[PDB]
Amino acid sequence: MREFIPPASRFIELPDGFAMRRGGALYGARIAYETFGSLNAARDNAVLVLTGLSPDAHAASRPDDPTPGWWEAMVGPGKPVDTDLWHVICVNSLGSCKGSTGPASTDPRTGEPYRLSFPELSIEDIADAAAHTVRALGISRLACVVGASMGGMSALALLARHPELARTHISLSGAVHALPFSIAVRSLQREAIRSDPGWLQGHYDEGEGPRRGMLTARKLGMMTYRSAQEWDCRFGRTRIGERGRFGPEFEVESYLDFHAQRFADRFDPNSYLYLSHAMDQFDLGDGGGGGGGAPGALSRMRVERALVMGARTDILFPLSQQQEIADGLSAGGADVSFLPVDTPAGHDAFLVDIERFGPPVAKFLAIVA
Amino acid sequence: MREFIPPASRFIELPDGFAMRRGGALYGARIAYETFGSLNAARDNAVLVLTGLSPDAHAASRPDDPTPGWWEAMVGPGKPVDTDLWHVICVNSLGSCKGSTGPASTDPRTGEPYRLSFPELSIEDIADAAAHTVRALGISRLACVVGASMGGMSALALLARHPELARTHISLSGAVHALPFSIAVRSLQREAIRSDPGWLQGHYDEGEGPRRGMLTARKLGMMTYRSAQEWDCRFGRTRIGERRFGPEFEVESYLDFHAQRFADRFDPNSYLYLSHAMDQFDLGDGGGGGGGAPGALSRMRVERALVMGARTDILFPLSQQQEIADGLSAGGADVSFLPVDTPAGHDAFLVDIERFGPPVAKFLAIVA
Repeated sequence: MREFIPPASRFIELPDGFAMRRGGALYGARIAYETFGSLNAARDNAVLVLTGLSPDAHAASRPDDPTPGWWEAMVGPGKPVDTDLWHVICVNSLGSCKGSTGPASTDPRTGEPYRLSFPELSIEDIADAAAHTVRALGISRLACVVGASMGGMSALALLARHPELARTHISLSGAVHALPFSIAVRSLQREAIRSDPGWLQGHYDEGEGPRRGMLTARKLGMMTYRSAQEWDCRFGRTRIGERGRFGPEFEVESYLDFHAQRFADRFDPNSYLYLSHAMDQFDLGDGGGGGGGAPGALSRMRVERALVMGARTDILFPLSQQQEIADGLSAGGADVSFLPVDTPAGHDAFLVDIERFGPPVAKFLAIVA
Repeated sequence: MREFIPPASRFIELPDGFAMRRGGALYGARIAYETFGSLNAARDNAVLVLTGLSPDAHAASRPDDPTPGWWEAMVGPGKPVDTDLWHVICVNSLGSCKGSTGPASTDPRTGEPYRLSFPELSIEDIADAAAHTVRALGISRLACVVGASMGGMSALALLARHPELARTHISLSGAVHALPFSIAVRSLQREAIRSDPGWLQGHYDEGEGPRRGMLTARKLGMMTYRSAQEWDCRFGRTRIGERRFGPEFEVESYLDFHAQRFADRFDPNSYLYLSHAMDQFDLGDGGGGGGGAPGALSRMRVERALVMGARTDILFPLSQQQEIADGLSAGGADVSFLPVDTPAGHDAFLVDIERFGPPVAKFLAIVA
């Protein structure tokens, strides 16, 4: 397939040519999205959610697609992001493979998948495509734009490029740009894929493809998404309970391989490369003629209030990067609540430790309501 | 070349039939070693150094091989491990590829490299081979046994299986067994090598072989040998200075540069064996297994010990060095535990001598 689209996906066509930041334009492209909760009469309770690199737009379950969403505990009736109050809109990032146009999508000019002919992807493109989607839904101003991980970058790009589109912002484990360690990690992940003979320079198509490289990319990711101490605490030196040369012997290995399979079977290799690359290239304050770098860009944003959170154990987007976002937004007049979370779940905390990330989000939205 | 042997290496032959912990034995095998400083007439100033996974026995430069050693700043005249006071003996771990018998060595039975026919390697084997080496050199009791990283495990195994052989012990960033995170990392490193089409199930020929995989294995290692925060502050987002989806950042060019240097001088199969041994070792299994690891430590007979670790070490976390210190102390050893405030993580004992050197010099000054 190379494209894995949720059954209740809806789409917004990106009209005519959609110009990409680093050159070229997409034609016949679209953004896959899903909504949760009722949009009110004034259309002023819309909340946009920009995702991390790997999820689809199915953030939460719904009667028409009861399968749990990737953020099931965060979004829903009576939950931190209460769908009884908000009209949540989640979009599949442009460049992905869960419905929105990406490398695995068909190029109308050739009738074949774009593969590596897909225009270089930028975080700004993901932001612009999401902005168009929200406007196409008849919403001129979001009550809030939520961004987590890669989505934190996408959200900042949206706030900088479409200042009148969001009243408030919730930034979870985001950054204005990637630091060396995370660049090194993503570099190795992309390497695991490009080093797999099955990649065939991106022309693996219906073939098996670089599946082994994908499993590995996912393993390396998982290992850096949560604190080393937490791993030692969850598995210890326990051997595999399931009971030929140099094969797995520890439960931690079994665990990683297990979840790695789910990713390798549900993600397009080329799409991963493009998204991974976009994350490394993003730099909030590098252009526009405004000055002040990232802090300057944040100060110029027009959000009224913002909630910024990060995990103390996050080694991909360290806490200091979340503090930087909070400081920059506040420097520009926004009423900012910053909250460092004492969790061992690192970068995955906003996904797996909603028991800690959830209450502060609810508290902030209660004020926005 | 299959093996990368320092020019002034010396060798001690292991007895034919040398038993390996997990089965099998070695015939015509040997341990490569080097010495620094003179042994006194009484033969009571010998210091054994068991290394981490990657180095050879050339810990310091010498007249017959002036090339700088892997521990140049730590071993030498007037240095932390003063060669003016000690006869330092550094051995290449069994299973390695720097002189001591390992996967890259010639199997006398076939006249060809062992490759994956080499018996599965255990940390205890490395300790036993080292013990034989010291005794073969006419030394009945070491003034001290120094173990760093993987060598920390080797040293503990030696202290447990040959208690009459060492008076004191310096343990640097070691552990009684590997924790989940380190196991996962090494598992990925071994995977990068085995996933490389040039591996050929260990039957790669001279020239390159699974070079790309070895590069990746080393890069992942470097990334975890030092603080993530230290990485961020060291390179920033600087692009590569020299003019699809290839490298673009300096941190990447840095990693590749040093990764290749490693790949050029290490045998893939040897790497697999040593890496696997690190995951399999558990000090608690020895000595009847009474009291697990803590019990084994208390049963050791060392009189004094210095145990150091880096606060930022994510492979062998500080808590593991604390465990070693407590176990030895509970057994009656006069222990000095020193957590080092350094960002260099696991590589600290190698690159932050300013913080690791003084303590070692002080401890040995007392042992003298």
